[PDB]
Amino acid sequence: GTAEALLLARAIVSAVEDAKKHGVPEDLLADIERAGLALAEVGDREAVLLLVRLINALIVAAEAGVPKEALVVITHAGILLALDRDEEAVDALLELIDRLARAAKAGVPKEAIVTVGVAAAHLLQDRDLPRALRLLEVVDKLVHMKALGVPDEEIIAYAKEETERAYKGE
Amino acid sequence: GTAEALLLARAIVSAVEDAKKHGVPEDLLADIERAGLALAEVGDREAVLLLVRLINALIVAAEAGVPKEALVVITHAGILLALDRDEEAVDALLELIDRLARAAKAGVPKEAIVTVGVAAAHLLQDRDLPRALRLLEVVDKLVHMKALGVPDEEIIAYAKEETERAYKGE
Amino acid sequence: GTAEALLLARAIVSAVEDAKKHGVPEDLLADIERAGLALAEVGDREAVLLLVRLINALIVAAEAGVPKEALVVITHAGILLALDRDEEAVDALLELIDRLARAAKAGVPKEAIVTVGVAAAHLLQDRDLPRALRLLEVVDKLVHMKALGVPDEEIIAYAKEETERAYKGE
Amino acid sequence: GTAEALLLARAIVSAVEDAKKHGVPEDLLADIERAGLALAEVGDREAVLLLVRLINALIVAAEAGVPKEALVVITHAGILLALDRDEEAVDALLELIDRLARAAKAGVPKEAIVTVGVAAAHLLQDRDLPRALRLLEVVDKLVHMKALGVPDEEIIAYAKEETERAYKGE
Amino acid sequence: GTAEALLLARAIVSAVEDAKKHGVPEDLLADIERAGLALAEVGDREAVLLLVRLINALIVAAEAGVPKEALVVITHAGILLALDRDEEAVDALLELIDRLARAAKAGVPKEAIVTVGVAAAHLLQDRDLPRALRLLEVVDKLVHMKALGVPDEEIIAYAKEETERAYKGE
Amino acid sequence: GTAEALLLARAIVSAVEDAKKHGVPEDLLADIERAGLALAEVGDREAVLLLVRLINALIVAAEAGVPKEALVVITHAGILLALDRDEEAVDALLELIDRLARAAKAGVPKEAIVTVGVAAAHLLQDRDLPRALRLLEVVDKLVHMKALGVPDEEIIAYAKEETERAYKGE
Amino acid sequence: GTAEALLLARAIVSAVEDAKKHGVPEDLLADIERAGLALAEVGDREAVLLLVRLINALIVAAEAGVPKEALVVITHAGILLALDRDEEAVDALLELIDRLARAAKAGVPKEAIVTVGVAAAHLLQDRDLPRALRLLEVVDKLVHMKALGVPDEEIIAYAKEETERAYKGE
Amino acid sequence: GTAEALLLARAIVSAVEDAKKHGVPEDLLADIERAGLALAEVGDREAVLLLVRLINALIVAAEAGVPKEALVVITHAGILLALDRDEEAVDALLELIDRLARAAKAGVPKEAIVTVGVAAAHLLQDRDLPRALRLLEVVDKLVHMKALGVPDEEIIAYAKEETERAYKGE
Amino acid sequence: GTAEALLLARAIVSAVEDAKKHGVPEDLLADIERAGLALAEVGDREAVLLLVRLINALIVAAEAGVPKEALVVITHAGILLALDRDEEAVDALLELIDRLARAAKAGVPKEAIVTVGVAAAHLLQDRDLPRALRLLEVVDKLVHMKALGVPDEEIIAYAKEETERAYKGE
Amino acid sequence: GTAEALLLARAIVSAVEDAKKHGVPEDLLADIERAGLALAEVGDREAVLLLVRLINALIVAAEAGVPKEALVVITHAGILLALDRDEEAVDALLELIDRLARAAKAGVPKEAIVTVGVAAAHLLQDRDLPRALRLLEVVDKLVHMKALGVPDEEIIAYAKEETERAYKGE
Amino acid sequence: GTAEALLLARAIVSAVEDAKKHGVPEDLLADIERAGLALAEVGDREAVLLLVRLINALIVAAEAGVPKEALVVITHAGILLALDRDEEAVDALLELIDRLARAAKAGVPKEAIVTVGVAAAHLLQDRDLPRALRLLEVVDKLVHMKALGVPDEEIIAYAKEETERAYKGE
Ligand SMILES: [Zn+2]
Ligand SMILES: [Zn+2]
Ligand SMILES: [Zn+2]
Ligand SMILES: [Zn+2]
Ligand SMILES: [Zn+2]
Ligand SMILES: [Zn+2]
Ligand SMILES: [Zn+2]
Ligand SMILES: [Zn+2]
Ligand SMILES: [Zn+2]
Ligand SMILES: [Zn+2]
Ligand SMILES: [Zn+2]
Ligand SMILES: [Zn+2]
Ligand SMILES: [Zn+2]
Ligand SMILES: [Zn+2]
Ligand SMILES: [Zn+2]
Ligand SMILES: [Zn+2]
Ligand SMILES: [Zn+2]
Ligand SMILES: [Zn+2]
Repeated sequence: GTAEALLLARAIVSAVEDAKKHGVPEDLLADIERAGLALAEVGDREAVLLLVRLINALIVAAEAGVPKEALVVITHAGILLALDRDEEAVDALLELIDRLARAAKAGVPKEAIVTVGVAAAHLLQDRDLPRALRLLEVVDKLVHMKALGVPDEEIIAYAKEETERAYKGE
Repeated sequence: GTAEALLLARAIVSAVEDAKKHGVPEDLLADIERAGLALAEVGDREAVLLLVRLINALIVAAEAGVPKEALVVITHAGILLALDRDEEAVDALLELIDRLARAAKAGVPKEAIVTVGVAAAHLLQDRDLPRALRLLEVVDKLVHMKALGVPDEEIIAYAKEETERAYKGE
Repeated sequence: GTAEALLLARAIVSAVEDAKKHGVPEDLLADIERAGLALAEVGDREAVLLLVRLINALIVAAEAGVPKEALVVITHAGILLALDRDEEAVDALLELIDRLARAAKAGVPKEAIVTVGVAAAHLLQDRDLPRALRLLEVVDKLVHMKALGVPDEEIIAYAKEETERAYKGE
Repeated sequence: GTAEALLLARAIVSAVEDAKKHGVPEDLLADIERAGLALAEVGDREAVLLLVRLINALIVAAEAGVPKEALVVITHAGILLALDRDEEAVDALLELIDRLARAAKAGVPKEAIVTVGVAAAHLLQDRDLPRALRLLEVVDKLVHMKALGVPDEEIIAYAKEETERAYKGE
Repeated sequence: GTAEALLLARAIVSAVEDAKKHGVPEDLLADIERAGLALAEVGDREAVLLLVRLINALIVAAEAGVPKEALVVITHAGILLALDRDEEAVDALLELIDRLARAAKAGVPKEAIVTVGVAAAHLLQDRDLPRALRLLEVVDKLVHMKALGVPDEEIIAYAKEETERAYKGE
Repeated sequence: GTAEALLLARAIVSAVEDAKKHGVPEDLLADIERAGLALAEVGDREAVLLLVRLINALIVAAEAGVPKEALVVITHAGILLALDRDEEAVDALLELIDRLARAAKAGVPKEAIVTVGVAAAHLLQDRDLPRALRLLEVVDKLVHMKALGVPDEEIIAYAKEETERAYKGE
Repeated sequence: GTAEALLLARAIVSAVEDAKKHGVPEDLLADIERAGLALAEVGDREAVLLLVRLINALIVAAEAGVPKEALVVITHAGILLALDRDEEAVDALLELIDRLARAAKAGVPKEAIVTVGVAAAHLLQDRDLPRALRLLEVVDKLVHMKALGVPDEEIIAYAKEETERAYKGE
Repeated sequence: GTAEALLLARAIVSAVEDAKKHGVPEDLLADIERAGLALAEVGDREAVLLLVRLINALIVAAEAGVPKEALVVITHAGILLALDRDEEAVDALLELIDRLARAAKAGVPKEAIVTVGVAAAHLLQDRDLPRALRLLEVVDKLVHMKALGVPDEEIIAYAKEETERAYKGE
Repeated sequence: GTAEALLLARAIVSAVEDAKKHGVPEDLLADIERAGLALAEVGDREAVLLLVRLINALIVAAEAGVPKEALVVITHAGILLALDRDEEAVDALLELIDRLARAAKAGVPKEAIVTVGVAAAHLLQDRDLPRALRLLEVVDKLVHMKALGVPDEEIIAYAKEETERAYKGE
Repeated sequence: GTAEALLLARAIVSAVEDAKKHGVPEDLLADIERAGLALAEVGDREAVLLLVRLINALIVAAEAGVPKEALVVITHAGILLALDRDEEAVDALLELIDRLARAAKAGVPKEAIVTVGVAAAHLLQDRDLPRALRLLEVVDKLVHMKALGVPDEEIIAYAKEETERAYKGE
Repeated sequence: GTAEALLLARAIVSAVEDAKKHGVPEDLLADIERAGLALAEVGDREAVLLLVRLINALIVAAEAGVPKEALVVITHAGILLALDRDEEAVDALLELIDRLARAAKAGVPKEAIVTVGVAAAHLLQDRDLPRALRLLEVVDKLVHMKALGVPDEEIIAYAKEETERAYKGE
């Protein structure tokens, strides 16, 4: 069904153009668009619409102000998870993006956000769900600390310790 | 199988005669007929049926009232794409022809139709699908703008801007 | 595989002989047999079985009493569609044959049947599926008006109006 | 792949030899074997396994005692349906063979079995599924009438009437 | 190898004698036999096979009742096409002979058959395939018109109009 | 390469000697051997292989008990068809030989076999495939009728009627 | 994709070598290996993995001590069913192998196991599922009788009567 | 769809490079990469993603410190089960890897881990789920004994007896 | 291209020398070498590689211990089948050689191997594939009977009866 | 079919003229045109359309501003891969051209683009897909680093290190 | 077409010059170049491109450090297999080359590599795929044994035993 392939390609291109209008970085969009058109040529519906979900999540994150390194790691992990047709891991990634957007809007320092976001996106890309959930809890704790008035240095230190604990396996 | 070659040649000739009875311009039919007979000589079925599809799309476009320049560019691109046995590119071309036919029937100015149709047909001929899809979105936008009551000058200006945006690469 | 080509040729010949025993007109069978033997020479299976399906549908239509003009147009269209290996268009044509057979058995006037059947078969030959579907709706409506007791003159008038609307593009 | 063709040929030959050991008449087996070897030469798997299914159904029918006329008609229809790779029609044919075998075992008179079986096999050969299903219902009714104690003359009359009704189209 | 030349000569002579027994006119067979023996002296296998095909087609045409003027023109065109080893044009010629035989058996008036047959044979002789295919379509239309009950005079007039259209180039 | 010519000649001579040891009549083998050596002198591989296939089919037919007149007609037709390198017509002839061998083994009367076989072989020699396929169906029907217990006189009458229908063109 | 074919071939060869190390008879593995390599040459995944399933089942049966006659019949039936891509019939065969292995380990007499296993494997080869299921119930019943202390002679007699009942059709 | 094949190949290569960065032994990665590229050439999505799952599980096991012998056996079993597209067996394999990783991190002696892991991976490779589940229970029992303070010698002995019981079939 | 002829000649000579080093009898190699060089002179690729396949199969058979008489018959049949470029019959012959090698290695008596092998090679030589496949089944049955412990006299008797049945045509 | 050869030649010439109008360097077009005409002479469709794809990719790359050395290496590799009829390798090459075009548009230093592009094109020419995919990942990483604000010297150093690792084999 | 012959000759020469620059020994390149030019004279595309694949595999093996004796045997076998146009056997040979390259890079002793590689290449030359696949399993086992720390003497002994088993046929 080539008409369905054309419909999926048009969906991907329209989502990419809307995201570009919203202010999403163009390199991430180029990666997602290449993967999406490749998947639309073979009529893979679920993967293409998971990519569209990732694009909308990136729109949210880019509006919030999430740093670019975390966005690059998240985009790569999301492309691989959309290739999986893994809806659960994709939902976990979208929840991570939402938490990082809240953290960035709340004024959490950029270094802590980059640390925890990169670690959690890598853990999600490696199909390691419990550790990713622990890092999600760490992000929520950081947001609450920022709202409580804890200084930035202590927040960065706490993020570093919790991330190194997640990496070490303790 | 020379009988199969004769069958394909008769299919091409019947399609061209029907298109002539419908009012399709004769030079485009001459191009398609020469290419189709050459392909039928070697028993190339898929290319021949792609050419028959292009003939039927030309019937639709000529009935609508699409300008001749766009039809010439479309015919050349369609012959080249039927040579490649490119079903997806041919389907995109047929979708473009349908959109241009709707735009012509709706009263969109001839200058805008020529601009967007020629640009999109050239992009499809160069195997550039994302930019062609963006131009298809431009055609849809022109049709809706005409239905909304936007004056012809603004429609021409918008078509020129978007077409130059796609051509330049922005 | 010449044995497979012989098998397909025998399938075509058996179908044609059974159709002749059933009362299908011989000229339509001659066209189908020539096309089918040409396609069997090159071992084109799908096209040959599509032609066999057309033969069986013609058996049904001839038993019902569908007029010869519509049958000729349908046979030519079906041969051309079997050449394309277009299963969807062939199925739409067979559904059209069935609706025309029901209309003939129900006593719908011959003029209305010829008008709508010729128009729909031509549209199916030209790859115009939405308009063909609208004309199929017209056939069903005519059958219902005949069952309701509407006089023949009104049925002919309604068929003429709807067919002219389909041709004109309204 | 000539090894696959050899495997398919061996499957057909083994099935034919087993059916011959079971008591299936040899002319039907010769027809099926010729068709099967022709299809195995071109590596047509699905058709070959449909022919093997038909051979097993003929084993069942020959063990039950189905008359030879219905078996000849069924074998020809089944070969042609296996050529189409029509799994639905082949399943309807096998279901018909099963009903005829049950009718023969139940003592339904030979004339009724021949009448209904020949009519239903011809209808299945012509891709007329609803009428074939009505005739299958007729076979079931005949079996129940035989089990109820209705004399053979009334069973024959009922079978003749229902078969004439199906053929006439009423 | 002169043994192969003798084999080819015996093939030609056997075909000519069989055609004589079937009722093919003797002057046409004289032309074909002279051409065939000349081509057999130099061991031209393909040309001699094409000539034997032409002889068999003449058997069919003379059995049907095709007029003699068309037969003379067809024979000359067939000899000159066999000289070229033109399998496609020879196949087109044989298809024309078959269509004219169907027309002659169907009762189409002799004048229409002569007009269209002479025109199509001359066009095939001049290597004009598209116009010859248009004239083949005209022959098919004549046969269907005769089957529909159209009077002889109208058939003659329509054949004249279509043939003059083809000759004039319209 | 005359070494290849010697190889082909030795192939022909070995096939002829094996067929002679199998009981094939000698005049047919003389005809085939002369044609085969003439074709091997000029290094015609495909024609020689077709002749070897004809020899092997004659082995089968002579073992079954096919009458001699049919064998003579079949041998002449096969030599002429092998000269044309006609794989499809040669395959049809081998299928006819197989069906006649089955009929002869099944006890079909000699007159019926001679009638249908001579007619079908002549039709295959004249490149008339549809009527030849109809006569193959007739042979199959004769075998089934003999298996069903139909008397010899009725079988002869039916074969006469169907063959005269084939000759007459009905 | 010849790399996939090499992967499938290596899968078959590895399974065969493992089974040989486990003590499966070598002739059965020879049949399975020939079939598997033939199917891997054409990249038939499902058939190859069904053959691997059969190999593992044979490993289980050989470890249990199932007699060789039943194993040969089962291997031939399984090769033919893996050719079918018949997952349901293969599952029934594997469950039969499991029941026969349990019966062999439980001390059921060899004669009864051979009788019921050969009968059920033949019924599964003939695509007769209800009778095969009845024989599977017979195997389970025999295992329970052996565990209950019934003497071997009574077990053999009961198996003989139940198998004869299944074969006869009662 | 060669773009999808390129996407799958890039996914496999990215997973292999990440695993190499994590410390997985290179020979196992070479095996998995070769199999994955072979399966991506034919566009087998599910198998490729099962291989990626195996790679991530190997990352976990290598980080924990599972001995190399069990890892080699597990890699071979995982490649073969991914060729199966057997999601359930792959899930059982991954659960086995997780249990062995926990055992290694808990200080269970290397010999016991090697014994039970090799046995369970072989049983999974032979599609024997219940025995593999029993061996999984054995691994959990060993972890609990190590946490309870049982010395190494009795842990090794218990693993040996339980594995011997699983292999023997008791 | 005589360089290609030289390449083919060197391929034949290398294969023959390797076969001589493996222990294949020299006279069979002389026949194959003469045929191969003659076919290489005329640049016949497919026939030469078919002969190389035959040489390798002879290596396998001579290693196993197949009797010499069957080897002579097989070599002559293979040369004449390679002349025909018959890949299916050559594959059947190679499958027969493999089965005979298995029978010879398993200890099947020499008389049985000679009887069945000579009969099947002669049947393959005469283009009789169904009977050859039945004889292949006979060879497999002999191997299984030898593995089951049946005495040599019974194996010889069974082979004699089945081969006599194959010759007689039953 | 010389008409098909002319059609392919006109396709190549039209593509080359369009590429000149777009600004592609003339020497690369001269190489591609010579290769394409040589392939069109022998009627090699797939190779010619692969060359047309390479021309279009060159249009994209030349518009972006890709350095000429990488373009020369890519053109030579693409010509040899179109000779291969290797759709997968050609698609990998086109993906590499797209990534290099994105890198050139993003401002990545010319030295890094030349280094990585030349290495990856050479690896693709030598049929080393995994290392080419690693280098594609390197190109993506360079683009992201340029978008992040990393200085040009660091980008050049990183590209040199990664390319040296790929070439060395680490 | 001699232009295509020139294109193929240039492809062979370019591949040989690149391989020479990579460090492949010159005598193997001389053999491949002579064979490739001879095949290019006759326009044999598939064989020439199989030879180019063999050259690239030789590049990989020579870079790894595979001994020269194995390389000579592999080159001769590959030239012969490319003459056959045997894509499956060529792919098995290339995968063997890759496994030997991995073994050489991993430090496996030269004696083991030479033994197993020469045996497997000879088996692939003789079209013995199952035994070649067994030896490929042996190569993988050697690589894993080297990675596990087994001393060189035991690796050599195990390789010798497995190769002797394969040669003997056990
Ligand atoms: Zn938006
Ligand atoms: Zn029209
Ligand atoms: Zn819209
Ligand atoms: Zn009918
Ligand atoms: Zn309705
Ligand atoms: Zn049975
Ligand atoms: Zn005649
Ligand atoms: Zn007509
Ligand atoms: Zn013989
Ligand atoms: Zn029959
Ligand atoms: Zn095992
Ligand atoms: Zn990782
Ligand atoms: Zn050897
Ligand atoms: Zn067996
Ligand atoms: Zn352009
Ligand atoms: Zn990226
Ligand atoms: Zn290189
Ligand atoms: Zn391994």
